Amino acid sequence: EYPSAVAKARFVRVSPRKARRVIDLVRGRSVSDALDILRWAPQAASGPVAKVIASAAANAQNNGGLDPATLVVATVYADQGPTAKRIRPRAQGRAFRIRRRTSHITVVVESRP
Amino acid sequence: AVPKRRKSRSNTRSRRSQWKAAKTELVGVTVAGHAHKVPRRLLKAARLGLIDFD
Amino acid sequence: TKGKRTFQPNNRRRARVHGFRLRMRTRAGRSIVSSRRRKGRRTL
Amino acid sequence: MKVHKGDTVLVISGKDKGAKGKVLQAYPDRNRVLVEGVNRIKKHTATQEAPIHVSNVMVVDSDGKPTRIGYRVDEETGKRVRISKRNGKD
RNA sequence: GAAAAGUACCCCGGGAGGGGAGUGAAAGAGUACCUGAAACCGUGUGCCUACAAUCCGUCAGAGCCUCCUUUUCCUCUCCGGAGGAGGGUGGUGAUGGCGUGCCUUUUGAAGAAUGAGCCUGCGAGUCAGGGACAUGUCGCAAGGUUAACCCGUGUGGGGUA
RNA sequence: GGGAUGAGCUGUGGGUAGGGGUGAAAGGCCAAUCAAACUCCGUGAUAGCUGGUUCUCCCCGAAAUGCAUUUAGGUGCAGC
RNA sequence: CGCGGCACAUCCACCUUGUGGUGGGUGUGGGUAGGGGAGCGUCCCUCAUUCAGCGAAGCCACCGGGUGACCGGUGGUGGAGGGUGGGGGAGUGAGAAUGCAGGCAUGAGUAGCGACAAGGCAAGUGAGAACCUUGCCCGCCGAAAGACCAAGGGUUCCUGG
Ligand SMILES: [Mg+2]
Ligand SMILES: [Mg+2]
Ligand SMILES: [Mg+2]
Ligand SMILES: [Mg+2]
Ligand SMILES: [Mg+2]
Ligand SMILES: [Mg+2]
Ligand SMILES: [Mg+2]
Ligand SMILES: [Mg+2]
Ligand SMILES: [Mg+2]
Ligand SMILES: [Mg+2]
Ligand SMILES: [Mg+2]
Ligand SMILES: [Mg+2]
Ligand SMILES: [Mg+2]
Ligand SMILES: [Mg+2]
Ligand SMILES: [Mg+2]
Ligand SMILES: [Mg+2]
Ligand SMILES: [Mg+2]
Ligand SMILES: [Mg+2]
Ligand SMILES: [Mg+2]
Ligand SMILES: [Mg+2]
Ligand SMILES: [Mg+2]
Ligand SMILES: [Mg+2]
Ligand SMILES: [Mg+2]
Ligand SMILES: [Mg+2]
Ligand SMILES: [Mg+2]
Ligand SMILES: [Mg+2]
Ligand SMILES: [Mg+2]
Ligand SMILES: [Mg+2]
Ligand SMILES: [Mg+2]
Ligand SMILES: [Mg+2]
Ligand SMILES: [Mg+2]
Ligand SMILES: [Mg+2]
Ligand SMILES: [Mg+2]
Ligand SMILES: [Mg+2]
Ligand SMILES: [Mg+2]
Ligand SMILES: [Mg+2]
Ligand SMILES: [Mg+2]
Ligand SMILES: [Mg+2]
Ligand SMILES: [Mg+2]
Ligand SMILES: [Mg+2]
Ligand SMILES: [Mg+2]
Ligand SMILES: [Mg+2]
Ligand SMILES: [Mg+2]
Ligand SMILES: [Mg+2]
Ligand SMILES: [Mg+2]
Ligand SMILES: [Mg+2]
Ligand SMILES: [Mg+2]
Ligand SMILES: [Mg+2]
Ligand SMILES: [Mg+2]
Repeated sequence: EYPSAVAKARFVRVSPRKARRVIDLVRGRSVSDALDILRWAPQAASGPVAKVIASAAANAQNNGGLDPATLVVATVYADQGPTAKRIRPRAQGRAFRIRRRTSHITVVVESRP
Repeated sequence: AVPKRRKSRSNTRSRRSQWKAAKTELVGVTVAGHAHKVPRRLLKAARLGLIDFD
Repeated sequence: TKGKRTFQPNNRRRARVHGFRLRMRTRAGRSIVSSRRRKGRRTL
Repeated sequence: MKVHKGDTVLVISGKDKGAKGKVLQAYPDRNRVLVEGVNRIKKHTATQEAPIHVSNVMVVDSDGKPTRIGYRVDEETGKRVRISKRNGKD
């Protein structure tokens, strides 16, 4: 339907839910309008998420050879990867569990007039 | 108090969808001939070189 | 005895109560060193 | 092995079935030999040969056709000379 | 992976990670690696839901969407069904009636009695003995059968206590 | 808040071991457990007590009474 | 009661008249504890036969089938073992045991982030600085929150990464 490019950032050490809070700002926006929402968004997941939209636009510019002023984030989502299990010691001998969660972030930009 | 019963898939999604970041507004800045985007509350420091645009 | 726990370490009293040369003085201790060789422990 | 360093072999089963070449190096503890000309591996820079299994080669008897190989006590030293089958030479 | 041939070179990035090339029969085999199920988490899309009291289903049932097909046309037909009506799969279910989860244990439980957060895996009437009783069947039958042991590569042949 | 030259507090080294120790006596303490510690073995202890016991269909289908019982929430025999 | 399907029992007629088959009447078929009879499914061995790198097992989807457990067809994924028939043997079927091992939800982006000494600015380094370096202000301890040994720990010390 449209020419496109894909970029994946596997094993990003941001939680999947705290990454989904920030991908819902830039879904369906143009790339020049998405890399500056993520600049002035105070959340910390906008670091790793904006390094994938910028590389999906760099993959569509170099490899496919597309005009960068017409791109748009057509499909972006975040999944989970593996989880490390840690121990946080608590009162009266109880030992609880901490989960270090990771993510996979997929951005599919596309060129459309 | 403890949860008496686990919440079903329709009550744990109606609450969780309300935890979300609010987007900010962006305005236009032309300093040093390069057009950028800042929020309006930082419009003064954009025209004084106090904003690092990375 | 407030705050004091049960293991106060001292390496000289460890070897005079649990050492090798105190196992080897009685028949009940030769058969502990033999039952830990038979199991294959590193430390006896 | 029964296939040495200096021998010339014929590949009897593989992608290079029918090609002749001499052994460059033999690996007796894996039953594998290096034959020049066979299975060129396009290794990335920073082509050479990979070893094939020694059961895929037969020794050329210095007379053309390949053969299985046997042994003959030389009656002078006692060291068994590695001789060819199919009419008994070298 | 059969073989390390373990992704040279370029690109975004501090890296991690990726994209294009490349190797390979296969990268739907990339040192997080054969096959890759379920729980669980997303994204896109069709229908439904913001005046309604719901063991969450079942029977009745309108409307929308999707996909295959007789009819009379558009004869542009070598076309395509272009659309609507008719009929039939699949998805949703406005609305009406009916409707007190499962197990264990009890005179009696939807029970405000017990047990289970979910999924995948494991987890409970078995075996020994010329034992005992009773049967179904097979061989021999006024007789039936050997045990230890001996001889054979065997599951076969001897062996009357 | 009580003692704070005393029946004081404390370091280091040693001694007392399970029907035994030790106790200015509370069944206290003896390695976060004591009206008889912990570990291993007898051992897959025993429990008239509770829990569990997994595929299908076809036919038939009860009892909760009598008698005896260290027996009354068990079991033998009869009834069904 | 009517029309059509199934099963069990009994009776009357046929066929090698009980190992029992075919046809026709009348009767019967709620069911726990329990008794009886007949079957589906996974695995293993043996005998016969037949598929499979022109794609077996396993998994996923769809369309069909049988009175039930369940079965077949076509396609997708996948890469080396299955199907049918006569027999033999079982670690042969889970949903519950506050069962066990692993993975993952709900609570929930919630509580908490460990003393009531208290940090601030400038310049620096760097992709990244409330916490790192340097300088100056401010505050806390000062019978210790300073300086040393013993027990204990064992390379935590210094330098360069
Ligand atoms: Mg503790
Ligand atoms: Mg060979
Ligand atoms: Mg690459
Ligand atoms: Mg590629
Ligand atoms: Mg190729
Ligand atoms: Mg192939
Ligand atoms: Mg393949
Ligand atoms: Mg994995
Ligand atoms: Mg895999
Ligand atoms: Mg309405
Ligand atoms: Mg009502
Ligand atoms: Mg209804
Ligand atoms: Mg009661
Ligand atoms: Mg209940
Ligand atoms: Mg309730
Ligand atoms: Mg009870
Ligand atoms: Mg419970
Ligand atoms: Mg369970
Ligand atoms: Mg008989
Ligand atoms: Mg005082
Ligand atoms: Mg006083
Ligand atoms: Mg005083
Ligand atoms: Mg008393
Ligand atoms: Mg104690
Ligand atoms: Mg006792
Ligand atoms: Mg015994
Ligand atoms: Mg028992
Ligand atoms: Mg009945
Ligand atoms: Mg009885
Ligand atoms: Mg009836
Ligand atoms: Mg019945
Ligand atoms: Mg029953
Ligand atoms: Mg294929
Ligand atoms: Mg198998
Ligand atoms: Mg099937
Ligand atoms: Mg198939
Ligand atoms: Mg298949
Ligand atoms: Mg099978
Ligand atoms: Mg068989
Ligand atoms: Mg069988
Ligand atoms: Mg079993
Ligand atoms: Mg299960
Ligand atoms: Mg668990
Ligand atoms: Mg809360
Ligand atoms: Mg808080
Ligand atoms: Mg703190
Ligand atoms: Mg600074
Ligand atoms: Mg240091
Ligand atoms: Mg250092």
